[PDB]
Amino acid sequence: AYTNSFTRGVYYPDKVFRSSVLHSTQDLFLPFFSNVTWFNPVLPFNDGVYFASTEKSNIIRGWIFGTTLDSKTQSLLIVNNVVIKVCEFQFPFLNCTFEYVSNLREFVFKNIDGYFKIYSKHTPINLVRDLPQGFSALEPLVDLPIGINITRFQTLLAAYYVGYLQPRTFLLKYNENGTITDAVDCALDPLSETKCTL
Amino acid sequence: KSFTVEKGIYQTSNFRVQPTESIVRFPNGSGSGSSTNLVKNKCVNFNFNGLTGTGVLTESNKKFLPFQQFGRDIAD
Repeated sequence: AYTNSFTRGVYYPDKVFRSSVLHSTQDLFLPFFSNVTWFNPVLPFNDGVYFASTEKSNIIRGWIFGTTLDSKTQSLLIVNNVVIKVCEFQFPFLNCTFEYVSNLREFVFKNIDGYFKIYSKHTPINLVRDLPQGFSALEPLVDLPIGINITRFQTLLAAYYVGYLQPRTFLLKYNENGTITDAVDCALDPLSETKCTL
Repeated sequence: KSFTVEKGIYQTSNFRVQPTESIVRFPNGSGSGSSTNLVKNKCVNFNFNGLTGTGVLTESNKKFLPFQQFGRDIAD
């Protein structure tokens, strides 16, 4: 199945504060109104992943990232007390080089220059299916320079939504408090292209 | 380039307040260096976690987000 992304998949591209200003940025984003797969099978990672999940009892809690996923290479396991491991575990439901120990949940996972970055945002909802209408930027939570090559990933236990990021240009609107309240996808349509131009 | 000056107002030089001292600061742990005391309301050469510059540091009302470390203006 598939569903409409609407305006989801927006995150703060940096840690820079801005106030009541429109800023043009070029980065990996989830294209507005794109087809996101709606649902576990092993899924490709590509250049980035937008993940979303509706939860009533915290069913989906684990994520696996890697290329082989057979203990031959580094495998990134994240289990929500958030525990993040890179052990070459042999593999799923319920040579270590790193270990860290700490409603709609939205996450952005990407790997740039050996830095695995995880952004997240949680919000209560009045619906139980499909991504609801609205806008909210995802804040960074994890930035680990592990260097794991990732070409596939899987979830570990409920339906969840998966989309893929693309190198697009976005016009972000920072309010007086530095919160991104609106975004324009420059490539969506001619009107948005005009907005970006001006 | 004259030995005689007519009545008027002439733009001659440029005034530039010079920095007093260098302020280097790192987190409460060890930012791979020794931190210095913070000096406010004075032209100083500041260095915050490797971000270097020269200017006057004043107490701000701007509300950075928890993950936000620096602030940029319209000209970036």
